[PDB]
Amino acid sequence: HMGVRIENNLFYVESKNLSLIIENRNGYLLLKHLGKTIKNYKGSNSVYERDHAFSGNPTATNRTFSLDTQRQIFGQHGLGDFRKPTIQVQHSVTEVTDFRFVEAKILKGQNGPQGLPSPHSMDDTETLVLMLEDSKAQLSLTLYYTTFNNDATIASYSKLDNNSNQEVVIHKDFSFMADFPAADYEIVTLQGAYAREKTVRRQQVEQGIFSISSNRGASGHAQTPALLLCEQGVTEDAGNVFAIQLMYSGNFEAFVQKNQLNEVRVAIGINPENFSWKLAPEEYFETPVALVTHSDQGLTGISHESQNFVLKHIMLSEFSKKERPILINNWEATYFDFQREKLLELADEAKKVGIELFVLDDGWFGNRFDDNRALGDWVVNEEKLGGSLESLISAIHERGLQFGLWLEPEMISVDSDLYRQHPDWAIQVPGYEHTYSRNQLVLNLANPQVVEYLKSVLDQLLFYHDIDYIKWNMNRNITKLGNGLTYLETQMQSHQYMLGLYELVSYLTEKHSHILFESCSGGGGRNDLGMMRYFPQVWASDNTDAIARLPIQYGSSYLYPTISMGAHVSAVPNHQMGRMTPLETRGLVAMMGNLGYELDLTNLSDEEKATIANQVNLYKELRPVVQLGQQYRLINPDTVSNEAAVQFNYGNQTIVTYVRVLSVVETMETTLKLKDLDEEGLYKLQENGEVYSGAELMYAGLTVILSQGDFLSRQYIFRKL
Amino acid sequence: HMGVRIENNLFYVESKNLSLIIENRNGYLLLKHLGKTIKNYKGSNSVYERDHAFSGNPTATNRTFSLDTQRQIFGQHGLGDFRKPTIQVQHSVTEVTDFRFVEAKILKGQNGPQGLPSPHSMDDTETLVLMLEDSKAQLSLTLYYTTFNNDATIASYSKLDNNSNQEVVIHKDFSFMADFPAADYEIVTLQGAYAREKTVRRQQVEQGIFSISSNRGASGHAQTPALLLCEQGVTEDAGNVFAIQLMYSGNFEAFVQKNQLNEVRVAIGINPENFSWKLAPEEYFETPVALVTHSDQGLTGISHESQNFVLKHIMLSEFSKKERPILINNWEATYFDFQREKLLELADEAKKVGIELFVLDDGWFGNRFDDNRALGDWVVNEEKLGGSLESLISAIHERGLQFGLWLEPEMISVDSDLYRQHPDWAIQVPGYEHTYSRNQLVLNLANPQVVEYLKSVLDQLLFYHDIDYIKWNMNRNITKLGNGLTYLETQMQSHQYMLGLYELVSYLTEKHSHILFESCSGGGGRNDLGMMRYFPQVWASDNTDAIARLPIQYGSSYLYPTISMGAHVSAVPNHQMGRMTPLETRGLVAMMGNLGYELDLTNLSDEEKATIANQVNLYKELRPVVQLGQQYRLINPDTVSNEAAVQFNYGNQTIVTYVRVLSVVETMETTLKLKDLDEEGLYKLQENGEVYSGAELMYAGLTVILSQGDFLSRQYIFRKL
Amino acid sequence: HMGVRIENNLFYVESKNLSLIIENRNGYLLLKHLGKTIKNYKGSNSVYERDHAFSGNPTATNRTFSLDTQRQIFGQHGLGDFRKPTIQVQHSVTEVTDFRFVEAKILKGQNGPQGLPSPHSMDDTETLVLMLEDSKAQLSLTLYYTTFNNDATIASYSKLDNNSNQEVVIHKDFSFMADFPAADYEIVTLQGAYAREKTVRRQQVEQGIFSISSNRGASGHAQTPALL
Amino acid sequence: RNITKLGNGLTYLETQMQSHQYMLGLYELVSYLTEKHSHILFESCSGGGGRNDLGMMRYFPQVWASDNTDAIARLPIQYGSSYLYPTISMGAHVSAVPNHQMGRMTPLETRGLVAMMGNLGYELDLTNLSDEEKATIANQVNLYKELRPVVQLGQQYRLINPDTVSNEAAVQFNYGNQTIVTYVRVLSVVETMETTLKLKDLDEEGLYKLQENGEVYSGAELMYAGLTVILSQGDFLSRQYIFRKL
Ligand SMILES: OC[C@H]1O[C@H](OC[C@H]2O[C@H](O[C@]3(CO)O[C@H](CO)[C@@H](O)[C@@H]3O)[C@H](O)[C@@H](O)[C@@H]2O)[C@H](O)[C@@H](O)[C@H]1O
Ligand SMILES: OC[C@H]1O[C@H](OC[C@H]2O[C@H](O[C@]3(CO)O[C@H](CO)[C@@H](O)[C@@H]3O)[C@H](O)[C@@H](O)[C@@H]2O)[C@H](O)[C@@H](O)[C@H]1O
Ligand SMILES: OC[C@H]1O[C@H](OC[C@H]2O[C@H](O[C@]3(CO)O[C@H](CO)[C@@H](O)[C@@H]3O)[C@H](O)[C@@H](O)[C@@H]2O)[C@H](O)[C@@H](O)[C@H]1O
Repeated sequence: HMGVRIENNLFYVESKNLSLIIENRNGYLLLKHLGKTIKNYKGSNSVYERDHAFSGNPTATNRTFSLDTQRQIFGQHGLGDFRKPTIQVQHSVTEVTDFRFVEAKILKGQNGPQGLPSPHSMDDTETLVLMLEDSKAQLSLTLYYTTFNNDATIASYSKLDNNSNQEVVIHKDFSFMADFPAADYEIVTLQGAYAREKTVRRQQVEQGIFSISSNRGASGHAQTPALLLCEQGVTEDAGNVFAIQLMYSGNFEAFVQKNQLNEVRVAIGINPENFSWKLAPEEYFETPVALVTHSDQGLTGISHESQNFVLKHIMLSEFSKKERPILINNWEATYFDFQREKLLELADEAKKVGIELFVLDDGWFGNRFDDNRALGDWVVNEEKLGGSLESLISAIHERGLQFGLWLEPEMISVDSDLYRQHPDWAIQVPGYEHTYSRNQLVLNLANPQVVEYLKSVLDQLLFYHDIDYIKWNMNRNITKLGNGLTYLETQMQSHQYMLGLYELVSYLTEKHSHILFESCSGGGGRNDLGMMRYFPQVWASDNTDAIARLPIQYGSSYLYPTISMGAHVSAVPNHQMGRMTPLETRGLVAMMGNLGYELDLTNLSDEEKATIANQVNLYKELRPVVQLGQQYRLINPDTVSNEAAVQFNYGNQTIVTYVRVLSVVETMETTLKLKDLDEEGLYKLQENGEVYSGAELMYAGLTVILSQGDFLSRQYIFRKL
Repeated sequence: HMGVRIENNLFYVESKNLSLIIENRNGYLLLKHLGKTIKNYKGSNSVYERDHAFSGNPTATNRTFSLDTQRQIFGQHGLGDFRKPTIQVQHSVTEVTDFRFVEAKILKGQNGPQGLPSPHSMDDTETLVLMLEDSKAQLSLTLYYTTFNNDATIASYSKLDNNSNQEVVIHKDFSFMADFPAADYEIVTLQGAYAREKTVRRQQVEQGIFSISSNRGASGHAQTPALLLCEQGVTEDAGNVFAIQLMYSGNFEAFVQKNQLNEVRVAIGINPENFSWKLAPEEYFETPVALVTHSDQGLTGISHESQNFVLKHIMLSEFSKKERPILINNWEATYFDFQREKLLELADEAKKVGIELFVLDDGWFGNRFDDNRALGDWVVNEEKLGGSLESLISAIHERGLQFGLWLEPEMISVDSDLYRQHPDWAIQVPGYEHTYSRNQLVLNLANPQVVEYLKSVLDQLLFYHDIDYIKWNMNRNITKLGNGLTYLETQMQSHQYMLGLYELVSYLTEKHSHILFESCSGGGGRNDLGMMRYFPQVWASDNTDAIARLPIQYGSSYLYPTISMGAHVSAVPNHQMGRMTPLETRGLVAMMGNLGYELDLTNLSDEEKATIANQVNLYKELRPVVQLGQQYRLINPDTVSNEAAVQFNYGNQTIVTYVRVLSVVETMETTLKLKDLDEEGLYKLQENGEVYSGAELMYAGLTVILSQGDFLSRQYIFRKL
Repeated sequence: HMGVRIENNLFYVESKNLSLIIENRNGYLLLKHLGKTIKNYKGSNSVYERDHAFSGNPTATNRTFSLDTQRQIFGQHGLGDFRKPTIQVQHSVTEVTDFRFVEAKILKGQNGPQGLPSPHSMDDTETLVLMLEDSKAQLSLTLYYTTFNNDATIASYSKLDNNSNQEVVIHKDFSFMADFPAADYEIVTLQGAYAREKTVRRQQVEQGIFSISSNRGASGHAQTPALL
Repeated sequence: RNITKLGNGLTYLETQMQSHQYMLGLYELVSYLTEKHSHILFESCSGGGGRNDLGMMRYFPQVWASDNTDAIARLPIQYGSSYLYPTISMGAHVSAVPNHQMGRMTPLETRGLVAMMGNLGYELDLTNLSDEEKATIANQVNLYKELRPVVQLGQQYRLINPDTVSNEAAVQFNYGNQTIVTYVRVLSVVETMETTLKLKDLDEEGLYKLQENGEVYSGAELMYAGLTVILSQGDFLSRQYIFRKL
């Protein structure tokens, strides 16, 4: 039985196979258990209350009760707990608060912070509402924990109300925190860099503080809003994992602190850096939604739990189970140098190879002949497109292709009519020169006039044109914060920017819900669950190299479903890596993602065209298995591995893709075992027609054979009889 | 379905959840699969046949078939395979053989090598019989693989027949071998030293050869006949483990070889060192029984599989499920300095504290007043015992105690009547001085007159005395091999010694099957599955320190059931470690084994006597849980751990023992989670009366509380309601 | 030879067997070398200036110069460097500063911050004085680096002057910072607890941020002000 | 204790300044008193080592390294406390048994040798000791009066580090013609070969006379062959080697 229960001084938040059990101890909230379901909890793992030196107390005479030593669900500074705090509010002459539990209620169904991306499909949910007050400061803090009946995830956020008659300032306000008992732990995060997105990192939890954070105003290429606290020795197949993640796309922090007693705190939320929030009397602030997800089935267990929750409760219902079109994108194909003739020729060739959607990338607007001007000027360049966009779209439609279009709405070039008309719309500091990045500036989406302008321009574009797909790029990070009328308003503008972005994209995606929107940020610069609430796919990386894509895809699909993960077959030598790879390998690697194409089809040989047509035919078959099926990592492409292998199961279909990076010699063949088959099931391998029992494939495995050479790949295709 | 199947050129050896599948390829036997059950095996994991440089071939024209690269079940040298061989026979001018498969048959039921310890309770077994011949050398080699219907174990041994009319000499003859596919592996072994027996060692498999071996003529304190080849990253709870073990108590070797292709060979058997075996025409040689055991449930999985197989098919049925008596042994209590008065006083005190069995240790025979004489002279010292042994036994019986007695039959002192009468009965080399060890010599049990003498003397002792228990010690290793009439006979004497030992102990244990025989060798110097066939318990270590016993018990029960594992509460400061430990801890540590007592009860305070009486009462309750229940390691006492914890489940009873070695300060309490309970089960903790669900105990766990101090312990006792 | 030297656009801070060599590049201060003595430094280990994606620039047309990628001796936020900053001052509506090197001087002998514990026996020392200004905010930041003739140690601190006619607020102001070239590193710290003081901890440097800190108003039992 | 409840400012900003201003106040106070009374030896303390840093060591030339006075628990504490700070700073006291923090019996000899790797004092009720324990202490004091310059003024060399896995600690001090080495074993071991302990930073050709046996060893022998370290059976045993360079 799942949902929320209040039983004496215990609160039980009960999702599928995951419980959070909280005790009200005289107004203090104690984390008793987070993990697998326990009913009738007695307290076997209660903290032993001891006099711990230099750990102080709320009363004079009791040295054994200390907030420095109790396991909690939110952290304050100044009351004796010296671990990193997750709520800190300035009021009058202090930033000490003492929030005490006052009242609990339970909600059913849809529930979340206003103006921030939050779970959908919430009919079968309950939400625990923990109302806390600081009587002296006349502030309220309300904690929300929501259950899910179909996933081992709990969602959380808080609301802070100013009930005083002075201005108060929020300095810290995270979305989730948990104190875990002293034990050995490891952590997994996804970091990396541009063209190396979502690099999977694993390390031992050590005394002190480890953190990942973005202060770039976007979540960023080099860190994802996720932190996995793992049982020592976790594998792909076994051990406990708790994943904490944030549905937010701006500045964030995730941290793990191991204190002086070996206790462990984890939290995620809005980054304290670049953040303060003024609340006038009666005003309130709600945090973005955090998620805590659990598996006892190792890292593959947590992947599945996280992917399922995303598919069911984050990604738009309209698209979460809808096969995505195989596209052609002209970007690497032509860059800025194109016109109508070239576009339709490319469309002609895309149609012949069975591609479904044609995306017109950067360069169609203003005087955008390079990347040094025109952002902000969303006016069709009818000269370059050889007539109206409407006439181009009709042409593409008449050739049997859906039509897609690139935008970068959050940006403005100095050399643009927009900047000439409104220079104050850029993020900037009075009396400081701009900082430039790809020779462009960022629009101040904390300015409601900016948001209004973009809603108008884009609504016009989408209503007057028959566009099937949008690619929403964002190609620099935020510098020179100084647009506020006060310092405090500047401190608010980075979060207000996000609120502005979310108002904009929720509006357009809702008002044009037939359109498939793909998010982008020089690839995976903002590939997080805030964006995935509105954009059901994402351009995973500007790196389109088949081999460099291996670790990128590993990380990009670690917590997010494969269906989200844009992957394109591109030209050789590869533009980022300067590398030759087989077209077969480029194909098989992209087919582990959401397949498209990004190269000049008009310049290929007859043979290369035929190969591509075969790849398209193959993927039309594999697409449901890849996009709708269950993913199993078999060999992980890490820093030392020479191999990658990923399996997908979907009903009677099982496929396995294998890639070897460097050629080897006098090295015995790898044995590759499949996972999650029926032992007694019979599996017919397409290439040789041989029928193998599931037990054979899982416990004996495939001897993997390759010729001599770098970057070779193969695929095994099975049908269960 | 289990047993043996022959299907075209495949042989299937099918135990419970474990299969060995062998292919006959033109007379060569190939290991196709060893692991979880596969029916209808097709060969997904077949070796890819390739020209591998410097890997030669049985025919000129086919460079892709090589015994250097095929996975096999026995290894020869000289035919192109350069991995370590497991059969090597000298005949005429060569030690090249080429055994080729000729015929297979299947046996049902009881089956094993003559004169060597082998599995019992074999009604539900089948044995694959693979008959091989070398036509040129006129030798036969027959391989036996036996299934078990109730355990994931396969047993193996071989028989080598000389069908030629010349003498041949066996140089190498192992009992089991398997070639495993290139992959990452770790190995676990039990090594250590005297007073540090069965130290659990784990390491990475590396290119080259790793081995453990004894050349001491006994398996030895410092290595056990076991090797566990483990999946990379195996835990207590998860991953594949293959344990290979040997039912032999003499010289052995276990090895893992990683060859030039990354392939892995493992084998166990009689050590080539100190071994050669002459076969005259018509003569044959059978190897000791090896076992291969499998679990996919980590190291606890393999512990359970190994323990269960030992309990059901090795340890004597008469004792395998029989609670063992709590004993007093006088050895540490008095050493050699005792007489009748002291013995009966000790018996009186043992009776008052509820002890069940009184063991008279070394010093009762010949003129054994120290350890410098009298071994070999098994004549009762009626002066020291204050009358006949019969009169002592009656006295002990009348006090309500069973009676036990120490022997060391395999040994002879220079200063003895035995040595004065038969100096040639000692193992020795003509013209070399003795090598001494504890100032004694080893009897040559390869001499049938020695075996006859010991059968006679011991049969007399056991038939004319009402003895309930025997402790069979053996206190040195074998030096100065030179008793043969030829070099070859000397090379045979170490194995013949074992054959002599096994003839002796199988005879006496069978003829006096009511007696509980406990094996001993300065503690755990010969604690192997050869001995455990006849001796259902073993003195695990001369080290009786509660704390030093932690790693010893960990290893001693790793593959062997707890019931086998002698453990005694002894005096402080401890005689081996020079350490004070709490009597409570000595008690709780010994109670994780087969409990007895070894200290001078007559010299204890009234309080210490009362404590012991309480310990005895407690263990009378715990005994079935400990001896008959299922063992779960919760915290392992290794080189870095500061803790040990072991759980036992038996029906409605669950107990957990926890020990902390060094006192800690400002360190959060350990959280100890129980295993293998019913989630919905209700578990009443004896000490506080609180009722916890199995889910709570398994997923939240116990906060473990201790006072300040070294070597503290506690026990949790649960009853399932 | 030890002490401080100014040579064209290089500053050399030279203690016994330890040098800090700083380059003034158009007002930006670059850490060229920290480690064993080098005279006549040419720049073998200079940063290669490359267009690094999402690493922005103080001018529109030069994408290869970025404070996100240059090795520095103090860190600001808002000018394109996104690494953790060590100076951050609120003034008017912003906490963006842009301190630019203006002038260097050299002191001899005793020198240190007023009211804070600082080295003694300083007769054989020299101190590099790097005067930085943010003309817009009308703030000065002055960096001090002091040599020792008998020890491989350099001492550092800074002075921040408000030359504006409004109140300003310092939010961050660390005492030393160094950017080290990509390589494998380990760190040693002294942590522990009450009754377990100064426990020696060693670990691998990993992507992300590791920190020890006290917010107890004393340095504390569980962390020492040291990082190796 | 540590600081809680910050709110003494007339404004929020002044509260935000009070923690640093507190330190400025502390330093004004201690610089004043230590300067005005510079003959006095001031030892800093904070429930032991709660504030053992180089700010304090500017004014307080020694520090109470830890409230933990257990000889064995002191091993990792001293390792860290002298890692970057000189031994002379590092207060260490021989205390009573069972130890008040650890609840542990340790030999008085070991308590002595461990404290003598620091700045030695005593912290137990001397009036309640046996005649024998008093005599031992008098011998320890006599010994340290000799060792004090070597320990406090000499060069420290860690030979075996007491970490989480080590069962041993060993620290050497060189001072002119004097070299001492202290060795401690935590848990008793059995059937384990003796440790070989090599000394550091000696003259290869120098001749080193070991006090306990009178044997003369070259520096090369002590550095490259090393001492076989012998102990009886038992926990928390220690010994000291004392050398004079001839
Ligand atoms: O402008 C369209 C483009 O926007 C995003 O990528 C921006 C990316 O462009 C630049 O690099 C090149 C072309 O000069 O583009 C590819 C990467 O796609 C590179 O191999 C090549 O250097 C800039 O140099 C980068 O700073 C910048 O990140 C979007 O992600 C692309 O898909 C495309 O739509
Ligand atoms: O002789 C009876 C004795 O035999 C086995 O142990 C032999 C063991 O005895 C010696 O050591 C002492 C007594 O001198 O006995 C204990 C160990 O039990 C030691 O603490 C003490 O040194 C020899 O020194 C050893 O070489 C020898 O191994 C048997 O295992 C004992 O249970 C006991 O029956
Ligand atoms: O008050 C004098 C004391 O101050 C510092 O230590 C304070 C220490 O005292 C308490 O603990 C006890 C006595 O009750 O003292 C020893 C430690 O010295 C402990 O074994 C025992 O529990 C408090 O319980 C602690 O919170 C507190 O830290 C100073 O460091 C001492 O040298 C001494 O001067």
